[PDB]
Amino acid sequence: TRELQSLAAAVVPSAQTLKITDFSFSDFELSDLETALCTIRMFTDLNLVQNFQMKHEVLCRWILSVKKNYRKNVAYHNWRHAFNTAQCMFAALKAGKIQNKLTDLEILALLIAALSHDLDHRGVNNSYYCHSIMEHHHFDQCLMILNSPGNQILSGLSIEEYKTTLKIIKQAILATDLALYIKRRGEFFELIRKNQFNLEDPHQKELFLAMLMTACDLSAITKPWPIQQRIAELVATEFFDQGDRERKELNIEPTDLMNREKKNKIPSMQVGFIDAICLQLYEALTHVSEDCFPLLDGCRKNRQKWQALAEQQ
Ligand SMILES: CCCc1nn(C)c2c(=O)[nH]c(-c3cc(S(=O)(=O)N4CCN(C)CC4)ccc3OCC)nc12
Ligand SMILES: [Mg+2]
Ligand SMILES: [Zn+2]
Repeated sequence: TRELQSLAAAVVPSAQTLKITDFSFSDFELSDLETALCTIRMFTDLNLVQNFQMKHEVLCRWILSVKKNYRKNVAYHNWRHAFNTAQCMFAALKAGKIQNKLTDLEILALLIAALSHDLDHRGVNNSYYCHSIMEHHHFDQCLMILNSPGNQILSGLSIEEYKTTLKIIKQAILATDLALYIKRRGEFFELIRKNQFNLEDPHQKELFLAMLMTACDLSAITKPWPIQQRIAELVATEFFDQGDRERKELNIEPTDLMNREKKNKIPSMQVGFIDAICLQLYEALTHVSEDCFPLLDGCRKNRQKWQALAEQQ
């Protein structure tokens, strides 16, 4: 296609130029093309392109097939969110110094997962066990693209590597199910507290990758105020949209979280979301690597902003 040709023939700026190394990065002013290029730089600077012999044109096609499988009519869960999640993973890996703590395969799997964790999301969200029905679909969507002719970016891996990578990609994507996050963080938080976290432990490694995925998945809550407020409104829109739709089809009354009115409650709930789900996670991550402080730091500053709004409301 023409789009593919443009992407595969364009020059890929340096990560520095793209500014994708900093946690404060923002996509809002970038074109789709620019996000695809950033994505290429991501796979490139993580040495995934050469270490795994990815064919440029195939990588390009795969990036487009993934972007393509996201629905733009969905307010928040679209390509951009997937892209920002991967941008954060890249940032955390580089600026957060998390890269030296993982293997190339773990890294390859995480990048792919971040980009694919919400594939074909329809805008139907949950609340807080649902058995990760949605994430299973996202994975199925990810595998499908990874196997489609011309998009096989994983060809080049041995059979054992492919098997390993696939297993990790699946756990990564399923880990983006908040219910599983809540189900597992307790143990993760205990270790960090008792000061006995050990990445050398296979189980503790998996646990970490899961916490990492959810951390990147929620990265918006850590971005600078202007960006956070903007994305927050996208989240709200999708929820309200779901509340209205859910009431249209089924005669169901939306919980305040999904009801369009009571929108003056977002500051209050954003503070609640941050307290109950984000802060502990980003703080704990800082104990793994102090270079991830910006994430924690950005989360706190947002809680102050939302708190001001709630009182002032
Ligand atoms: C599926 C989306 C998960 C998510 N990602 N991000 C970045 C956010 C976010 O910023 N806010 C919320 C969010 C969460 C709750 S909540 O369910 O968690 N809420 C707070 C805590 N408890 C006490 C109940 C209500 C209420 C409102 C929200 O956003 C309005 C824009 N979810 C996500
Ligand atoms: Mg999801
Ligand atoms: Zn997500």
